[PDB]
Amino acid sequence: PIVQNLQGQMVHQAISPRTLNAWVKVVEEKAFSPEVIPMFSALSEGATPQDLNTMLNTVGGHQAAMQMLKETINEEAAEWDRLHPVHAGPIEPGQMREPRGSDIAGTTSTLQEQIGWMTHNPPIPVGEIYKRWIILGLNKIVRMYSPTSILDIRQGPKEPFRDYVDRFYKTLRAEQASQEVKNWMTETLLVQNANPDCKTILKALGPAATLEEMMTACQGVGGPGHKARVL
Amino acid sequence: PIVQNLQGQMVHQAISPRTLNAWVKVVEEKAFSPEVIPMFSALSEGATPQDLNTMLNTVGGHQAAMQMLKETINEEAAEWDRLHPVHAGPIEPGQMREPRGSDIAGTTSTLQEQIGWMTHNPPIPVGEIYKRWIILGLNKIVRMYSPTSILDIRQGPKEPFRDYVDRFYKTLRAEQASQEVKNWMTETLLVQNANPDCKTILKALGPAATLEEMMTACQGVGGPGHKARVL
Amino acid sequence: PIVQNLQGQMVHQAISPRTLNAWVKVVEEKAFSPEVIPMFSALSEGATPQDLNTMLNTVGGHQAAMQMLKETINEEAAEWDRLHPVHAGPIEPGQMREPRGSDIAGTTSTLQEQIGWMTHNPPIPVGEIYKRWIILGLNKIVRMYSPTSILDIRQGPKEPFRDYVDRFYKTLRAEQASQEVKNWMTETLLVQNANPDCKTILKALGPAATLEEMMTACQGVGGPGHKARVL
Amino acid sequence: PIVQNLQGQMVHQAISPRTLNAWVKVVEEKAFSPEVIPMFSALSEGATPQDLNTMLNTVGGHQAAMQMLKETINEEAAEWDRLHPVHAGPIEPGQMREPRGSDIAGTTSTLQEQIGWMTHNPPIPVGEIYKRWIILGLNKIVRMYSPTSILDIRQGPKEPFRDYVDRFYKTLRAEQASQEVKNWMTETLLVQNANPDCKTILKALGPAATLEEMMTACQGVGGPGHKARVL
Amino acid sequence: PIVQNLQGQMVHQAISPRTLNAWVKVVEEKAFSPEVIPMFSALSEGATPQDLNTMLNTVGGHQAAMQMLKETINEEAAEWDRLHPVHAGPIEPGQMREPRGSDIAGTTSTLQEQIGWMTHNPPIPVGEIYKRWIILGLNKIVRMYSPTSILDIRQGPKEPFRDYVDRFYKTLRAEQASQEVKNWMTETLLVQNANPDCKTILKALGPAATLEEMMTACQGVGGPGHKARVL
Repeated sequence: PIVQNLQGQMVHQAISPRTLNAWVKVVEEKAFSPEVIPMFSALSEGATPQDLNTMLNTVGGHQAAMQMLKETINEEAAEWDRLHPVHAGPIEPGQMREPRGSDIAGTTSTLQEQIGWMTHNPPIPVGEIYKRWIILGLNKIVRMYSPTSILDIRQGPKEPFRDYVDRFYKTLRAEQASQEVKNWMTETLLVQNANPDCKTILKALGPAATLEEMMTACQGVGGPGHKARVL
Repeated sequence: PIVQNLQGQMVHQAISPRTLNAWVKVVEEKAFSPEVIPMFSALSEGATPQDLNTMLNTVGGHQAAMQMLKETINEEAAEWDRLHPVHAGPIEPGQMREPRGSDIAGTTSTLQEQIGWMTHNPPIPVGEIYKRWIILGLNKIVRMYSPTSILDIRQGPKEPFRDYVDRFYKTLRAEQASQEVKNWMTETLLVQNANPDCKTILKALGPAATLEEMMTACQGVGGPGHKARVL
Repeated sequence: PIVQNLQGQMVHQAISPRTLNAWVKVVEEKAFSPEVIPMFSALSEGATPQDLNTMLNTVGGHQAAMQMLKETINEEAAEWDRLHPVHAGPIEPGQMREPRGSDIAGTTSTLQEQIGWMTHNPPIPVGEIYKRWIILGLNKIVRMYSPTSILDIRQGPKEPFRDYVDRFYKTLRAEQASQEVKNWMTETLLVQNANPDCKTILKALGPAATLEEMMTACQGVGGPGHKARVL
Repeated sequence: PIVQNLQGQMVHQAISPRTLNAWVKVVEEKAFSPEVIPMFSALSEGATPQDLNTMLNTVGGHQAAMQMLKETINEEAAEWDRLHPVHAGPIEPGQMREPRGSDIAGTTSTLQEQIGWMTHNPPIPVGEIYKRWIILGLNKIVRMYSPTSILDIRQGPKEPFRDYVDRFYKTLRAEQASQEVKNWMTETLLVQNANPDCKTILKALGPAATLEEMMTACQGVGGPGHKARVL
Repeated sequence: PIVQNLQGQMVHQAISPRTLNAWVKVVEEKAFSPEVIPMFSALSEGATPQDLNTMLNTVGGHQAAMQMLKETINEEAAEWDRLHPVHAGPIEPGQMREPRGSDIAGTTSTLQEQIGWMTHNPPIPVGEIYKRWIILGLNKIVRMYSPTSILDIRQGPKEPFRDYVDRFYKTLRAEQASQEVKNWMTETLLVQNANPDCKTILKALGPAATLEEMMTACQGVGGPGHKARVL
């Protein structure tokens, strides 16, 4: 990575053996899940592609999911060269040569070169871009690794509505639905697979049930006894 | 985060796992509550928009109240852009722009503009501006998940007033109410309702008693004496 | 009506048979209702008082209503003169004299006067100004036939709100009420006619609140709500 | 409307009464259907903010719905100006007329101002920016509730297999859906009376298989419905 | 449309509603046999993506068949952007950006871009390429909504040799197969599926008898001549 210490210029130095040991531990414990992913961003700060390959190469678990992540990388990069032209003139004074997708995976680029792009001013953000495409590569596994579908959701026989709204959102964390499909899921599919008596309170909102309306709903008399007031 | 420097002007440093684990720890003990608003604020020191979102993202549970934080973010970001008009034309050499709704919420947050707003003079804490909205939203989570009114304080038929007062004071943390308003509560309610051995202690204290004197009030009243032990 | 030339002098052209023919499809079908007027105003795009008199001449229908309309047009002319202090004022050599009401109506004036005023620098818009007296004359003859007005409208007992909001707006189209009176209706009779859940929010937020907040109300269930849990 | 595009200098004209009659005919029969947006888009080609305001002026049905489209216009013209620069002050680089939201709704602009903007080369797309908010006002009228959701569509045994599908695709004309929701319905509700031998065929085709491929399938298996033949 | 394309005269006219209606009538009655594609070609003379986009969306009915055609043209845009080389090194640009798959189908391209591909010298063929993607969509519809297959066309034991042919040809018009395959079906398969007395008559005619005589040949089936045939 790239680091600042007590120096005058940025220091290019390798990833820590401590940070790779912490990395494999979360992967042994947790596989790939949506909690893994901001764990991932925080240890890949100021990454070169060489630091990212080192994380990918240290993993010895999940061998089949990892080959699907490299097929996803090959695809985002392949989209990267089509969407942003790679024909150019000659390289002007002051400037460095320009990344294309195999440069962003670091397959064509070398280490001194990759570092040299990200210490340039404004930086050319070769690790940042490659990090984003591997979060997408994570997202594809994390989606398959989930223990249940979003479409099979329904409320526990005595589950509070609040805790089911919560659970439904938690299963919805890595889920790549559009804003209107996410709203139809919340206002239809969630409600429709609810308790009948909470469904009937919620019925009387009409069109456009909010999150603030959902939370405040179903607070009635009867049912379960209250928790004591001196705890 | 962005972190003060011995040998220069401010510098970036990556968000540690230890900081991650310590936020998620108080969530496991006591979740969204009055307690966890200064704990998240104690850990917010030097964080950017991205580190603060990284902090929210690493959390497994607690996700419908997080949906109401996202909802709350959505409310304030529209308000700040509605409040503050856009400048026409371009910003002068070595000056920085206004913080926009999308930048304080983190969607348009990039490091070099983060570092621009921290090397300006006065420096601009774009992370405190974001933090204020997140602890603004944690207040609303507390109100949404509240059982009933703050002025419902219960007591048992032989209690010596000490936990009863603490329970009042704990109950009132949801409010911002004056310390003189609380004392007045104590005169009008807590002293009034006291069990009669403790009530006899309280009555001879004087009606214009100070908060110090009320700490030594009912100390040793009733019970199987003292089961507490010196440490 | 007038046709713009970018290579030389303006062209003024008689009223077209297809303009008059489309006029006849409207006038003898929509007759004593407000539905003539916004289309008439559309046919009157870029019109001279002569063209408009020619569209009047093309109507053979409703002679005693058309005489009633002519009386309003005469009286509207008569009143343009009384809003004007100086009749036949001094004005520099080669421009167009200021128009009186009868000149605007087109019976003391020539076409070259009437195009003459329109094409002036600044424009004197006698075409639009006549049209405005005409459309006041059309609303009155709606209103002599059908005395239905914003103040008569009351909605049925099983009818919840949304049918009445249509009812108001369709009526308001040829309305004759004066500005203070129209405000009194929106603060008085709209609030009283409103059904209860909308009615409460109308008494709180006012009619200067958005129509949406009103239109989201009344889909709920009568009374103030079943009681929340016994704490 | 502004006419003469790609024929030198652009110049103004009047809105055609048979463009208006088709627009009125579109309101009478297809207001609640997404057919309105393309029709209005094309009918309003070349049309000024005033011609767009006349389009609204002309029409008489569904006023509560339509006034909520004016709330939509009021709200968007405010929302536009907090995204953009605004021409503010008497100063030299700020004093000039530039198109802020009220100009684009044509409330403070005259028609001549709007022609000037729109007859520029490249034009300044004032009637288009306003038209996008007319389209949102309509999209919100379309997006009003419709009896029959995609779950209120399932196979029955007395028709071709194809016509039940064809209805599912009518339902999803204004209703929003994911590919996973659509794939769930060929596991759930659109395969209810599907043949034993054919369910495997349909399932073997799976998520990847096209609509072509699903609606060709089953010529060997099952009764008359599967081969597209009447009961 | 933009018309007068061939001689570079490029004049813009917005679409009539009579041509959109003309289109839904073509979809509604002329799309299950290949008369839709020449009527469409003429109707799409000078059509821009905006124009063709407007026509696809205003069909309203015919949803499954539309969906199959959408999926067809969405497959063409994937293919288009897969097809092209990624060009690198020196390129001299010239006027007008590379239109991608989505640009071609109007979805990432504005009418003002569309006016660029049309105004270019030679005009760049984006509306032309999109119109024949739609004809790929309409070919699979002729196929899908076919009543019979060419092999199962057989002479009726009460049908004329001329009627048998007339139906065998028109089937053959709408069979998808390549031009030699259809030469083979004219030359061999036609003669194959004719009833024996007619096949026996055919031998007897040989090369000797001309094509007109065949139209009058094998009579006395269905009853006397050919017209009084039993139904």
